[PDB]
Amino acid sequence: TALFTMGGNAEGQPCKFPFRFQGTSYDSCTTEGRTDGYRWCGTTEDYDRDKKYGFCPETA
Repeated sequence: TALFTMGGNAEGQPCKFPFRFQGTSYDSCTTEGRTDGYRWCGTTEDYDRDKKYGFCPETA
């Protein structure tokens, strides 16, 4: 699927790859920090700085 926020908080922006989080670069959906089942993506170059994200497809 393509990436949309759809639950996400990043002002309607689609996922940004590669996004930096925990000083580590991610080019795919992560589950770090979510114990609710959902997988998220950063929506900027650096998530650590910005703190705006989107949702990603679970079971991927």
